[PDB]
Amino acid sequence: VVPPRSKLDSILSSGLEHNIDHDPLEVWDKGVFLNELLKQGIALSTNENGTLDGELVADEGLKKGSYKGTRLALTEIYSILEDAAVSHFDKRGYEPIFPVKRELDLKKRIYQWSDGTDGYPPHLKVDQIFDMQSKIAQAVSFIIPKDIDHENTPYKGPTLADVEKFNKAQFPKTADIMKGRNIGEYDDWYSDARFAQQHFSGVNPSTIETASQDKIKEYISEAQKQGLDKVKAILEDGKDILIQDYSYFREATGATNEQIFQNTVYELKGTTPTGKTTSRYAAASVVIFQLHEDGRLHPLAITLDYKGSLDNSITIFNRRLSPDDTCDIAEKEDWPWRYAKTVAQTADWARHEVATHLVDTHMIEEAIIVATNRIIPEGELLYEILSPHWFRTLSLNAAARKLLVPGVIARIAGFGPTSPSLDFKGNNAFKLIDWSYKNFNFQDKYIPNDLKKRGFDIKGDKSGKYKNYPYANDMYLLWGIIRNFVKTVIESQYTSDHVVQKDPYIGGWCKEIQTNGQIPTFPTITTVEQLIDAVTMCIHTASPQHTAVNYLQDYYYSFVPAKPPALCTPLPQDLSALQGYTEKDLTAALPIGTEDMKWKDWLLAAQLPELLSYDYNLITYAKSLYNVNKNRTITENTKFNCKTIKKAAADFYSHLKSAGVEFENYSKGQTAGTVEYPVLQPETT
Amino acid sequence: VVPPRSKLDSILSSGLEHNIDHDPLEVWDKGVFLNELLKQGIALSTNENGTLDGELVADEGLKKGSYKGTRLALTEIYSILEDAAVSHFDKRGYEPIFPVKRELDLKKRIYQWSDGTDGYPPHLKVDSKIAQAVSFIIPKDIDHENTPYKGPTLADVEKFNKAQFPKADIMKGRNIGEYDDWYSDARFAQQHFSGVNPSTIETASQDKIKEYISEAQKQGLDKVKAILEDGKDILIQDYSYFREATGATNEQIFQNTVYELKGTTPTGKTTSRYAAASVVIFQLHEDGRLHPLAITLDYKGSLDNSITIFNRRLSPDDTCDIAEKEDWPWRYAKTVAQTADWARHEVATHLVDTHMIEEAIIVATNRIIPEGELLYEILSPHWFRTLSLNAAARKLLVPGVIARIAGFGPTSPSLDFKGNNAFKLIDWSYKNFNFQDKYIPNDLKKRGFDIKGDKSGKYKNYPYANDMYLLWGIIRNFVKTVIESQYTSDHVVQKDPYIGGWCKEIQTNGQIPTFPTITTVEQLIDAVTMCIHTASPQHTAVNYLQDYYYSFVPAKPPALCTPLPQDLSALQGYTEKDLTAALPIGTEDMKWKDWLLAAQLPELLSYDYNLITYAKSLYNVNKNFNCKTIKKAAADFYSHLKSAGVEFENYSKGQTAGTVEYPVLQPETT
Ligand SMILES: [Fe+2]
Ligand SMILES: [Fe+2]
Repeated sequence: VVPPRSKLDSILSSGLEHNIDHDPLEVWDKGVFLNELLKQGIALSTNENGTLDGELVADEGLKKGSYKGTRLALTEIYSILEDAAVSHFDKRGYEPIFPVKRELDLKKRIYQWSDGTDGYPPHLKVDQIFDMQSKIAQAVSFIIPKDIDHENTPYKGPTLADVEKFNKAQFPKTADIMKGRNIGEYDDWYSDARFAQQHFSGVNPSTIETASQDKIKEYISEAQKQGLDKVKAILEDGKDILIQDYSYFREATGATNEQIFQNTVYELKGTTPTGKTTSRYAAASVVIFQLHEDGRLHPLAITLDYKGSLDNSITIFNRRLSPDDTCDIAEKEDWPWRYAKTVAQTADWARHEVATHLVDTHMIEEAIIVATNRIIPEGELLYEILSPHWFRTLSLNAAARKLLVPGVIARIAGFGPTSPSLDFKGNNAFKLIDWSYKNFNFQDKYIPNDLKKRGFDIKGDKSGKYKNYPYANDMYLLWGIIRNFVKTVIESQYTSDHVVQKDPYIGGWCKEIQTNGQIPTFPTITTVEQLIDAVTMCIHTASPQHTAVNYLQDYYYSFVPAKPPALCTPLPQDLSALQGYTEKDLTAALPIGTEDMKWKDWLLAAQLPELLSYDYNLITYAKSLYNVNKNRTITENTKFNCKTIKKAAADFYSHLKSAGVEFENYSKGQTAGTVEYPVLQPETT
Repeated sequence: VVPPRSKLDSILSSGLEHNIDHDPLEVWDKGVFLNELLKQGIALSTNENGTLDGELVADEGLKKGSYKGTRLALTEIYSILEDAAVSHFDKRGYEPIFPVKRELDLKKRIYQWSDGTDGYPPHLKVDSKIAQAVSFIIPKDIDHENTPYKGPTLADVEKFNKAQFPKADIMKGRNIGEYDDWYSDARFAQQHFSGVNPSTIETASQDKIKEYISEAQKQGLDKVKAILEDGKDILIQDYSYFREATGATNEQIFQNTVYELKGTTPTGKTTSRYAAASVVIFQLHEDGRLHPLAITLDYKGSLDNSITIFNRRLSPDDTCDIAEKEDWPWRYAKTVAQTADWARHEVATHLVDTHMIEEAIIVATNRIIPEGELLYEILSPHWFRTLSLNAAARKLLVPGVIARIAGFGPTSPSLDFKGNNAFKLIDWSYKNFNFQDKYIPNDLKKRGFDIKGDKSGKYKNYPYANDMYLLWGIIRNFVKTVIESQYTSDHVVQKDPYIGGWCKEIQTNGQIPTFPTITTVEQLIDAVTMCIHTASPQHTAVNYLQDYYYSFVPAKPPALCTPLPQDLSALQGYTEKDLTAALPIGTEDMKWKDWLLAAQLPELLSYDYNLITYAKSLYNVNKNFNCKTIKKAAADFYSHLKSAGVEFENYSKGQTAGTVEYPVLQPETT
């Protein structure tokens, strides 16, 4: 044997065999991170008596850092803030960690309504770090250095081919797989096909709708003005013309048809503006599509920024009038049209992250959670069936309110008017949240109601023209299966409309949600059918809908050029300027290169999806419900038969597994080359 | 095309395609679990004020359940308790979640010393019924069908054990029962070198060898007497100290009388478990194979007053017309020795030597060294959320699990924690820990192992020792580079405002007088190396394969379910049925509970925590004392760790063929 002392001497005395620079950081050692935040004064300061003095120790943020180090630092500080929220929510009795018996009367005192003066729709009143009265956003701004190393970054470029090459080289390996890649895996990520497909199977699949006759007539007139006879004939024919309408952004912000969307970002030295500014731009875009009989959604027209009418706007029409159409200009080299698609993507980033995700799943659900906790006692069937879908939701939403919206979304959006905003009330991101919350319709977003209102005959169509809409096909199935389970459970106790109407809690529950919760579209439940649909909607909102709009966040956003949050240059002044656009015009509009603080925009655009990500599923739920109701004797509860709950859970489990097979078929049944849709695989939701 | 409405109608209207009973529960939906605990009154009760009234809602625990459902419920409630501890430790400022600047004077007020009236060595003063909550999750009775303890034979539990295996990564989800010859002399002895307690075996003193020479003379075993007289590499695992540790006389037996409770009230029904202050004598052969020669079941002052059995097999290669499998007296002896190692491992090697020793140093560090200091910055990352987990362990693991399945008693539950022999064993182990003697180089030398310089290959089956010599040397090198960046001479140490008080705080309030009076750079480096060793690789070494070595209970049970044999004569008559009665096998004598808790303990002690992640993190912050030196130290440490990782593999593969793997220190394991 060569003895241990010789193996030790040989390792210490020889040159290094392993170069640490060739081994990128994947995880922060949590203890080293906490020490470094403290060393850099990115920490709460205290008086001698051990209380917080409301300040941070540091006057200014980090001088210097790396892309990878900052990205990981942002995830780490967010996950720390989420841990702090859980701890505070435990301390305050909002979400106890160890189970505690609380009479309803105690819960009415614990769970209060916020008053709206924080700029948010009504949520849990939050009264350690959560003990003060928006400085937590200053701590995050300090983690983003003044400047970073631009070498071997995803934004460096300086060309699109350069960022594409870098993007591909970062993929691991040789549903699980899809998560750790992005749409840039496709060389034709920019294509009409993959652009339009996102409106059916991307992170925002539930807002595309049938174009009204009024809208089609606007686009008929605009095509007449541009002398485009072919596209005018397609619209006049009017065969399955669809719209993604983002024109409401102006109504939502109180912006006039003369005002442009601009975010003027002020560089800060601590709290003090340096005078250096960065401008980002948004657009209330409109996309017109045609759904072909073969199932392929084709984009026909994009209005960059809809300003009251098409007469007062810039509308470009696709050179290609069907999916297979050709012309002497390749899709890759059609820069005016690629610019238009990129603008429409910025619009969908806003609608997705603010409305479809934050409002429609988190803030709507929080009102219902608070209302439920205040009105329905913990012993009740209604509480037992809803509450498991709400585990640690209130604490995560508190973290999101303090950091995500003001610190990230308000920064990379192009609505402004300024970042940081001195007040919430001038800030267009907050107005968009307010408007989206006020204009959410709880019953219209019941899956069967939603699909019909948006003009999709998913129920009965046998043409196969919805084969590229797996969100809709999967959701029709999944809703029906969740409703079946809710039906079996609810009817165990609620044997007639009379039992609903005489219920001590349901009446007050609906009123609490409608008034204090400010969801007047929540039903006044007087029937078993209404009770089933409301409960189905709550479970849908909490689990599969949230999964659908969140699971592939990283896939669709992390390669920023495919779906940027905002434009880095002004819109073209008129249609003439747009038609002259080249590769350089689209590149300048994207956060590519080492100028104009664009590294920060790329970092935060790629980071947001990560912050919203990193057995929380219906199968685990079903097995768990089955298990406790196998263990229950029949005497225990008298309002419902727990053997029926056991039966419902067994049924639900099997129905979910069966549906999982169909979700696969609907994904594989898409037209050749279409991106996979594995987001609802039952042990995913 | 067949539309969605038809696929929905077809799934709802058809018989179920999937039977949920054929899909075992692996994860609790956390919300359903919390609701069910609340429904069963397994929850804290409150006054109108919203305050805790100190009681649980439920007066009695669950009536009925399954082995698998209870096991999963125990892990789930423990992980909840750990979350609650983190939340409390955040609330009280003990371990803030969000970073906060605290002046030293504030920290002296936050971090106080416990006074020992809780029965524990000195620890953090925190500011019970939480133990009653866990006892309620264990039902009064369970379903015995398709359980690992049912048996009723050893072959039956062996068959069940093997069938439950799934599919370093692999080793985790299996156990020593994967080997048909788990009971063998080879795999028994090997655990003293590469099991969960590899750091207590030692060179046998001349006095001890002379006792065993005399006992072999009494039994007329000429061959074994000649081997001992020759005295070539005779090693000892000595557990005789259990009597000194508990104040037990040589006339008293170790017994745990377990009282059946209806809520809190004894029914009068009891179950007995038995422990033994065993001694194992081994010979290390030149080829590296550790061979067990003799086991004293329970050492009671002398061998004259004890029961000592000597192996029929005098070398590893020996064959007797009685196969190892059918040598029930010897298999019984090995099983008794295993109970002794369970206690020494879980109490001393794990709980005291890594957690409680470390906690004193953490408290002392927080009270004396300000957060700005290099000493605080180098130590504190290795202590992330340790204080909260230790509090959970003090409230639940020791009184509720370890004191229940151990055979020391005198009774479970104990009204008086100071009168409980498990707590006396903790106290004794803490008082007799030698901080400087457990420096790896000091430890190997004191226990009589020439790991440093040996070229015979006789330590090829001691990968813990070989790996640790390397790893200690590498950690020390990193600590050296970092410490010397500020501590440029002994003078800078001696003039340090904090180090003097730090040492005194640990020695007095911390009750670790073996902690050095640090007046030199070399002493400072070794102390800091020891803290990092204790926090990371030593802890990993004694904890990582806990499940592998304990979860198949017959291979290493926590206690005996029957009394020891009366005398050597009785022991030599033992059969398969005698060993089986001693193990928690079958549906009688509450043995299902012992198996459940024995297999559960390792799991509860398991719920990128490594030196590679640490090194890369330190390197990265020091890309932006001379902090370029810290960057250099971290780069060096990273590379040295990777290089060592290759050697750890070689030392594992270099073991005599068929020896169990040792992947416990693979640098992204630590
Ligand atoms: Fe979310
Ligand atoms: Fe441990």
